[PDB]
Amino acid sequence: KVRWPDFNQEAYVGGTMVRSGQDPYARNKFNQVESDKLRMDRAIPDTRHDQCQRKQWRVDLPATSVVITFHNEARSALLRTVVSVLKKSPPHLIKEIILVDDYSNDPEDGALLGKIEKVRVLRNDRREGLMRSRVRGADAAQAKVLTFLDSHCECNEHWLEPLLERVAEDRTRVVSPIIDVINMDNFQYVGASADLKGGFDWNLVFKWDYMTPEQRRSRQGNPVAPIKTPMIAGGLFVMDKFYFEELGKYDMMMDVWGGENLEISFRVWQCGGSLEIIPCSRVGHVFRKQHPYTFPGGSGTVFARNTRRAAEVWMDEYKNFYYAAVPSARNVPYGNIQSRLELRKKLSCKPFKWYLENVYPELRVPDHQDIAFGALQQGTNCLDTLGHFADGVVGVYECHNAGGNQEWALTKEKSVKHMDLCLTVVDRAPGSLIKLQGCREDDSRQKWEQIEGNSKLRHVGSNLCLDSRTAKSGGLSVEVCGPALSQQWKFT
Amino acid sequence: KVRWPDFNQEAYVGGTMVRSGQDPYARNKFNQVESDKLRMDRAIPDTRHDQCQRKQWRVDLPATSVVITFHNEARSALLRTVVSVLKKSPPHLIKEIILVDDYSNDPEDGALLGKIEKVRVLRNDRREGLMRSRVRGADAAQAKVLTFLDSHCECNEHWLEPLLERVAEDRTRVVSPIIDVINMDNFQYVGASADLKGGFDWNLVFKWDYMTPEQRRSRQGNPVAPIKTPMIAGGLFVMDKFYFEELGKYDMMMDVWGGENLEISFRVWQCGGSLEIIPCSRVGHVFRKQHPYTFPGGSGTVFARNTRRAAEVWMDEYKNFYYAAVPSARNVPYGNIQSRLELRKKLSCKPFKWYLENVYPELRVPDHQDIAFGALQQGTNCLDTLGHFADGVVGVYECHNAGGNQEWALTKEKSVKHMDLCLTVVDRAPGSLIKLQGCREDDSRQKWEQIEGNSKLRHVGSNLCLDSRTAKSGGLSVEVCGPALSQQWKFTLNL
Ligand SMILES: O=c1ccn([C@@H]2O[C@H](COP(=O)(O)OP(=O)(O)O)[C@@H](O)[C@H]2O)c(=O)[nH]1
Ligand SMILES: O=c1ccn([C@@H]2O[C@H](COP(=O)(O)OP(=O)(O)O)[C@@H](O)[C@H]2O)c(=O)[nH]1
Ligand SMILES: [Mn+2]
Ligand SMILES: [Mn+2]
Repeated sequence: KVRWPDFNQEAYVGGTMVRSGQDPYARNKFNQVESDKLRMDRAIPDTRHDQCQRKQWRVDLPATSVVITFHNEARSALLRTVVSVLKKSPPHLIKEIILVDDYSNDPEDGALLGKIEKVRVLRNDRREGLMRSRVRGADAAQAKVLTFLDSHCECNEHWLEPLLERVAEDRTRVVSPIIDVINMDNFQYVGASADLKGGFDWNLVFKWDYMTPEQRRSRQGNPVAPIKTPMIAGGLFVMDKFYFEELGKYDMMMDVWGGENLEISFRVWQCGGSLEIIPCSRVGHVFRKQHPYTFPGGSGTVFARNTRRAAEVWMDEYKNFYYAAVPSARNVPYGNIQSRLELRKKLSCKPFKWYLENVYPELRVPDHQDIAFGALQQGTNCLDTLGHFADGVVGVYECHNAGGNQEWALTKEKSVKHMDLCLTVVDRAPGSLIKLQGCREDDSRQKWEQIEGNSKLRHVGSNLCLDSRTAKSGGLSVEVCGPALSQQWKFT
Repeated sequence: KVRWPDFNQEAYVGGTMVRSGQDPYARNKFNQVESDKLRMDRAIPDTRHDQCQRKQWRVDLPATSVVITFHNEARSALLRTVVSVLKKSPPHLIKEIILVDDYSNDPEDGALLGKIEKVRVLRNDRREGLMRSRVRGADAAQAKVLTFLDSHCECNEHWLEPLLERVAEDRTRVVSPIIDVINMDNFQYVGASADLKGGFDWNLVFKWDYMTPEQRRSRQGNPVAPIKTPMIAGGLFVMDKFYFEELGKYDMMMDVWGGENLEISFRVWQCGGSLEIIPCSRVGHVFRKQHPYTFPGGSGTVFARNTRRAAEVWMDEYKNFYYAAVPSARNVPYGNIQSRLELRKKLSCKPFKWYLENVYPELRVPDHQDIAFGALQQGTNCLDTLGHFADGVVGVYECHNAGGNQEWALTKEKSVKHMDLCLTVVDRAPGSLIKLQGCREDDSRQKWEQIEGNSKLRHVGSNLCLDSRTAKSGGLSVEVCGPALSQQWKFTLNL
């Protein structure tokens, strides 16, 4: 067994290098030439808040077993992940690093790293995916605490202690670092924002939200305190090993990638635990836009199956909002979920409604009877209040997909509302400007209907259509319904 | 004295009507022909939330003295204001209606209304303005509670009781209705949004803000509860008369119009009271875009003087952010403020910092050492994160004056930050996209400086300037500094 600095990087990485004139992105969907130029222990900036840097860390903490699964990872990235763990962590807190080789083309990618101090490799005999691979690693772990990392990460200074501190104090906390960005094109290590929480839209796709201004102000007195998060990214976290086992590990029927982060996040929160982001812990990750590896049956379908298994188990009736956003998903078969359902019963988990009220209250929930919702689009332009209030005109600006003044709904009452203001036909003469006024269910002047395959908006009981021809010279108007481009509007 | 329905509207309004062929907007800056067509007690829609419509209050409420000041008001609007008070209020709660005629051209506009039940008229011998006029009315008032209304309002159903209920329960509350819109062109009465609070930007100009999503959720269990507001619009409110006197009435040196709403709002909050909007109370107001009346020295100057008197007394150091937004104001003389300053001392009022933390925390406040702040504007476009986070490109969208992704600062450390992300020069080759990255004081790639009279942004120690030419085809870039329009950028506040 070899100490990490004595490992021959050139011998390991050389041989698998990008051949003169070939595509440097095809193998990994990140730039392998830039990854391969880097030293295995390359220096990275210290992206931690200044208060983290002066803190002296407890080291009388339980040791962890680090589990890293991989399938056809670039050698340089995989080695660098392993050495960042070894170099940046107090040695007595790294029990072992378990590499789960998930049926990589070349078994040597993993096996050669087995010579490094503390590294143990487990090879899957066939492709199993990240969920089953992680469980295999977790089942082999000897330590009290599990750390999961992707195979293209770089740990920053004193990344580990702040995470272990949390779980040592309360075993029901599942904790994450701030995930810095390793640029997929140039491999620069870039400090992320510390002001984010994880979350998702009803399509169940992970996204980062900024904290609210009031959340940020409430932290001004300790800006590096833990941040409770509705959802973790899912690749990088630390969890008490027995807690992981007792909560049901992962759903063993999820395949290759996607959705397991949903499932564990809902499960942890609903069943009595918590999820945190720990600002003093910084780890870089190579974010990419595309997957480099195979999906048995296409990635659209596998993601949908995994996501459905999460939704059917955890979301109660709120699953229907997922299906409302992704109707294609109702047709993807998902398999037996009985063991998961009984796991939920066994654990006395709270309902999804509780999750929404107590964990993720800032997730906007549709009125069950809303007809349409979101932005109202015409070309690249979007219906916009222009910051106006009651008795104000309405207009368009370029769609920014950020809500605010471009948030609308078509209601059960047939009104096109923003907040409690409704598009109002003040005057039926063609060319008359429409106005924002307080919504009233009885006001016929506020009734609208979609027509011509949800491509236009007609004022109910008239032949007037919403029209943008005067938008930059007074505001939106009502015009006689006709073939013009200025009367095309679609909710999205 | 005559009951309001026996008052001859046609005789009062007729004679001052818009003369055959003349401009119907010149006299009032609203459409006088449309105002004059209306009955004095015309029906208006009930714009109250449904819960208001079935609601009881206490019922032993203190009566109010209604004060309405006016200068050259349209007779039809003035009459209609008075009759809406008389018709829509329980008679035992209207002690009197005091009309303060602030030196109108024709003294008969007011005097003729003196024949109406409960109406008392006080004429100023010279022009005094709304602040001094209100105080005169308040000083004449006999009731426990004051109600101030403009001379072109229309009270809606059960407008008064919900307001009096609040001040009867706690005399330190100064309370307002939701102010519905009476359209200045057609005089239609339009229901306003109930989801607003008053506020202001650093230019100290009143504006309406939507409540936050978390404020709205916390009200889901009683959607017509009082709404605490950092600032009132200022025309329409109710206040315990003794509380009004004890807090210092209004600043008697403010002239004609503007700024008194700032001053009373800061004073009430800082000195122990509160400000509320009461959704069950609805009153329409003729909003207009221009003033119909004279300002001794121009309206820009009078507004600035009044505003400065508010700022110098109440805002402590935060006045400098007002001056940073309106540098022209540092040159407007404001007069002696000593009585106001001692009033502040006498009352043990809290500092403006307290106001910002506890009353108006959603007003974005620059760091004391920030160089510049706000939006970064180029024409009608604004620097925008595009919802991106670290390692993301940056761009522009049309300025929406709503903060969010168009909020920036130029810091003590020379960085252009949004949240804890900073514009970062990743690559110095001209045309290279800039990126958002976590702010670090040591990173020379994040240093920027204003040049050419605060009209551009140059990357420090280079001849590269922030540039928008690739904004819709990749993002903002760094380009060699030159005379192009795509390199013009101005912060809305410069210290
Ligand atoms: O079939 C698979 C697919 C992915 N992975 C690994 O699981 C982790 C997460 O995958 P990826 O980084 O592709 O996901 P992302 O972080 O991009 O969402 C990485 O270490 C992959 O090499 C794996 O072991 N088997
Ligand atoms: O010098 C003045 C200016 C205004 N007013 C009256 O004060 C009220 C407030 O003025 P205005 O409605 O112009 O303010 P706005 O609501 O337009 O801000 C009105 O009843 C005016 O006629 C007055 O008595 N003296
Ligand atoms: Mn990854
Ligand atoms: Mn007014």
